Amino acid sequence: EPKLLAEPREGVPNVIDTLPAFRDYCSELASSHGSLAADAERASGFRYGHEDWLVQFKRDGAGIGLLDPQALAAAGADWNDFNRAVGDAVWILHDSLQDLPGFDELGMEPQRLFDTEIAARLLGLKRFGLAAVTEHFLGLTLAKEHSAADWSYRPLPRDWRNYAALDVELLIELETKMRAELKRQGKMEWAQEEFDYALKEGLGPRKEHLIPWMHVSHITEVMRDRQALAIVRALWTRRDELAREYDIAPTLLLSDSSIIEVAKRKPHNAAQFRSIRSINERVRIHTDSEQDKMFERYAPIQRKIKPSMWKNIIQDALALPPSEWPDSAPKSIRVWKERYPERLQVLNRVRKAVSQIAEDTRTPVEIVIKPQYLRNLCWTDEPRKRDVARFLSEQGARDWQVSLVAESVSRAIEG
Ligand code: NA
Ligand code: NA
Repeated sequence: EPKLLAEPREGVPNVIDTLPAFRDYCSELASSHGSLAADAERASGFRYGHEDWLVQFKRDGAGIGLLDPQALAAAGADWNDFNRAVGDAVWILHDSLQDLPGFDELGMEPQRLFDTEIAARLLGLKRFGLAAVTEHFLGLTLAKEHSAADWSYRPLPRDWRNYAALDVELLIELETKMRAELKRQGKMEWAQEEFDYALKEGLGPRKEHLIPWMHVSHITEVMRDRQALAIVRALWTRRDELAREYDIAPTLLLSDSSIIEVAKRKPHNAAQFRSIRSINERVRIHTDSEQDKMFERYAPIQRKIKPSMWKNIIQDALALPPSEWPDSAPKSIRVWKERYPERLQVLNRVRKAVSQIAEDTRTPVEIVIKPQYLRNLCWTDEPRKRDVARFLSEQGARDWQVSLVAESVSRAIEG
């Protein structure tokens, strides 16, 4: 019988956006005990990247702090005061890989971690979002209503502040119940190793894929044509510069459809450019929601970038010498099956061995060990010459994963 928690017990907090209010909250954090419940909000889909537009904390006695990073930077707040106030306290985060890069970028230094998402997965929780996890362990429902908000909106509305507060409101109580359960399932040291690793990986700049410009939707329709790819490259790059400069989501400045369209058509002049309508008109987000007015706020920034700016870029791309145009295991089992059936036979023996361990320990198979590490291991015509335990370790698997898995995997490979 879950109960809806509509507001925090202490009420909806005011935003901390002045230097005195920051120094006050830091003092209260210094005066408090136990773990630090943490979270962050970002204006994804609206602003450029993954800059935090809100930062949320709770500590027993200090209560909930909703901290405005941009206002506090302008007020000249020192985030090192925060670190000194908190010390080596445990940070509780749900999916810590999301918020640790942003915390690191503000200059915060979490020294210990409890990841409630990581813990839920190890425990075998099949739906592991915050709301599903707190209902499972605390019998309390959070109505997650303002998840896709533009967190750059000032002043922050009371409902949004309430959402942001509710996201740190139950994390210390979550940790307590989930530690007790991990210990009883005998997974507490597995948990700890996964926290250690997440803090190592997350606290630092976030992962960007190998070649960013290649991630334009429908790019495959243009991959045979290297001059089109030079156009896609050039357009993506300039769009990325201007999106960062003007602090706006890149696809609000120029759609992927427009990029692919002009890469196909290759307009050589101004009249040829004007015939392509999409690149001459402002991007319009239509979702038939209250969100439409929220995107429409960015129209004056969108209008600041003119069609002519893309026209110049297409010219540059088309003036490139042809010799300057651009061109571990496959994740797709189809590729394995079609091209390397003998390697796949070995992999399938490995996969069923890892699945068996998943069952016997009641841990999701992808959590037991990262599926890609097993694929990389079997991506060879000499699988019996693998030092399984060492290879898996060098891949980035944790000691507990190697100790649980490697011998049985070695046996499966041998047959
Ligand atoms: Na988050
Ligand atoms: Na959140």
